[PDB]
Amino acid sequence: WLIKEELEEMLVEKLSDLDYMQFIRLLEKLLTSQCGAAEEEFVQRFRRSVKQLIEPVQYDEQGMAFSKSEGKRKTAKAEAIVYKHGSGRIKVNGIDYQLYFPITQDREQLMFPFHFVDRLGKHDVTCTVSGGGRSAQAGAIRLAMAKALCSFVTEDEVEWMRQAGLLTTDPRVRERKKPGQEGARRKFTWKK
Amino acid sequence: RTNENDPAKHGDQHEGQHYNISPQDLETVFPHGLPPRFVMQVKTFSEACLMVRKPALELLHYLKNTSFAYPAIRYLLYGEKGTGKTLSLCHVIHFCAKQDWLILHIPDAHLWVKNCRDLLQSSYNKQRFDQPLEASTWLKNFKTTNERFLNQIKVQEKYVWNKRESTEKGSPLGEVVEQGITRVRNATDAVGIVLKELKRQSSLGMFHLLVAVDGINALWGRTTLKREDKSPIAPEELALVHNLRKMMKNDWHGGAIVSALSQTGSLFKPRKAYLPQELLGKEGFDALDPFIPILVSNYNPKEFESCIQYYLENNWLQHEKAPTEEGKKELLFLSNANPSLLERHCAYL
Ligand SMILES: Nc1ncnc2c1ncn2[C@@H]1O[C@H](COP(=O)(O)OP(=O)(O)OP(=O)(O)O)[C@@H](O)[C@H]1O
Ligand SMILES: Nc1nc2c(ncn2[C@@H]2O[C@H](COP(=O)(O)OP(=O)(O)O)[C@@H](O)[C@H]2O)c(=O)[nH]1
Ligand SMILES: [Mg+2]
Repeated sequence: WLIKEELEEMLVEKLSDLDYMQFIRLLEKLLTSQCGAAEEEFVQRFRRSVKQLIEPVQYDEQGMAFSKSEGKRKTAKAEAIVYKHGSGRIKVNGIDYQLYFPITQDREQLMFPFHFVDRLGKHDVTCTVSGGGRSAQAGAIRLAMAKALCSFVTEDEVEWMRQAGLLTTDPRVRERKKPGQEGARRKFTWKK
Repeated sequence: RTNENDPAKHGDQHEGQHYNISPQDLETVFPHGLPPRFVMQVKTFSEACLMVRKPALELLHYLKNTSFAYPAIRYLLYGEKGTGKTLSLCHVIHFCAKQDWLILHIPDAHLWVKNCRDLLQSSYNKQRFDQPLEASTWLKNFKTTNERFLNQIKVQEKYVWNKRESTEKGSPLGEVVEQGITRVRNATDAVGIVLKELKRQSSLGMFHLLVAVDGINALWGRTTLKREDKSPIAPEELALVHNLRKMMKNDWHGGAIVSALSQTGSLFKPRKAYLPQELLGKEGFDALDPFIPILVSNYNPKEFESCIQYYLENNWLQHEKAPTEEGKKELLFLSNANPSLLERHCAYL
């Protein structure tokens, strides 16, 4: 249903919230009352019309298929290339992942996408992550890997990953400090 | 798990399968040097089973085909952190002990170049420092390991301990070891004398020497020991390190200098440094050159499966999902087949 502003624009008149609600109730009654074409043609004058983007699969020089993606977490940006076939190796910045991320939490984050779609040990990954700390880098690489793997999993699996939150870019970033207070939300100790 | 427990017969046929160490052999050969976490595992399981791996197999092959006439060869086990260097070295140590070699086992040369409360000055050479605590500890461990040859080996010089006390040519090396252990002020000198005597007598065919040094890169690196004047001390000023350096030369024969690099516990080395030059430095590589580097890598899938099965048979993986294929894949991914990471994860899983 068009908004009160749209209805006002059509009627070149100033309306009220309750007037708009009355009119919308009347139109809804009209819709429910088996409105045919003769009535639907009128009604539609007041109607206003209202999935992951799979990357293309590229091919290297040696003919191996892969998918490239990127993901950002906090200040960390990661570019990940996932090959169609592999032995589960993950090389981050040219270093093996268990060496780059000595933290079990970060290794678990790397695992989370592949483990979810039941493709552990089936894909090789080459990731390059810059900026942020260890955890931000792990999250960015996780997002990039999930997006790249979307090209190799089925559409139902892609939707399941999206529902599990493996393809959403975490918008949580550090909140700026504000003048006159200790931090983003911390206030200076009040002195009654 | 292999029925074979002799450390001389197992070969490629037993690769990726376990090899037992009897409690007596563990208490005799290994009073020191075993990884702390492996010692904890041994105490918990009541068993000491080491997977036989290609590094240990190759080093055993070399030691069996060695020609004692030729100068003692230097073998250097190198690999990423927690790949199994120390345990491969311990496997070879056990093989040599069962073959009746004299095992001169330094459990961690790093300990000798850091965290030393008692740093006196050597009476034999005033330009060098003593580490009585470490010297006495290692002397006790050495006596425990090689007591059998300790009475059969005689000294070939006169060794003055005090201005009045001395040990005479023809005396057992047990006298030297006992003097060092009992009189802690003479521990470093006893270690030096023992090293000299073993090095010289290995050339005479009296026995076969295995100088098994873990963390060998500590000798030619830096140290975190400061003089009373807050002045840093290089390794050569330490009497123990200097004597072990002398031992590490191939000028002698009748044995083998087996050693293992270890970034863990090293000083002023980055976490990801594992290559021979990266860990040894110019001085260390110059000293060891020529040497045979042996790569210790993560578990291959067969070894990983064998280790997981060993833990499951011991019931260590108490998590209900560990036996599942999905749990095994998760373990493999988390540890990337790294022995230390897999063991640590299974320690609480
Ligand atoms: N060949 C092996 N057989 C059985 N367990 C092994 C073996 N190699 C490594 N491990 C396991 O890994 C741990 C010992 O690792 P080890 O000390 O050999 O690694 P390292 O790389 O030499 O150590 P560091 O980190 O000091 O370099 C123990 O938990 C042990 O059970
Ligand atoms: N107290 C004592 N230590 C000795 C004796 N002989 C050898 N050592 C030990 O071995 C070291 C000397 O080794 P040596 O072969 O003489 O070579 P050097 O160190 O170059 O003189 C001393 O610092 C001691 O640790 C001895 O007669 N008395
Ligand atoms: Mg080690």
